[PDB]
Amino acid sequence: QFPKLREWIGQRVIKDMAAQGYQITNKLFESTVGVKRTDIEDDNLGVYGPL
Amino acid sequence: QFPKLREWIGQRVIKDMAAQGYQITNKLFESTVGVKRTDIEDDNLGVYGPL
Amino acid sequence: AIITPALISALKTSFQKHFQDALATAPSTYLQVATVIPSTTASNTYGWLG
Repeated sequence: QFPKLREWIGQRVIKDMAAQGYQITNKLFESTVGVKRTDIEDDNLGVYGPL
Repeated sequence: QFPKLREWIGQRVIKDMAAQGYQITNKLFESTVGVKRTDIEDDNLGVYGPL
Repeated sequence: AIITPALISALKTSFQKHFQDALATAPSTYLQVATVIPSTTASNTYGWLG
């Protein structure tokens, strides 16, 4: 934040300011499922149709 | 660089490379000289021209 | 008073690639000493008479 406003008495005051910092590292996730071709892909998509 | 080509024996081997880095930070410089306006303007010498 | 991670180190720095592929390798010279012979099978056999 910027310094609070001040009444004038003689001379200005320079004051100071600060800054912050935050760091984050990524992660990798997955999920896999196994299905045999004949089950539905060659016969019919009765299940896993909405896979 | 890469691992040099070697005879393909037994089983293929996966290798890895190397990376390098270098940093250098700039510096700030100054040079000042002071003179009086009256002195330079009251100068019919022709000197102090190529300041 | 910014914290060091966001300083000249990382925040104020520009990446350059002037050093890339600048150190070369010794020039090829095998042609001056050797000749190239093509092949189209497992091996090659050479024969001369005498």
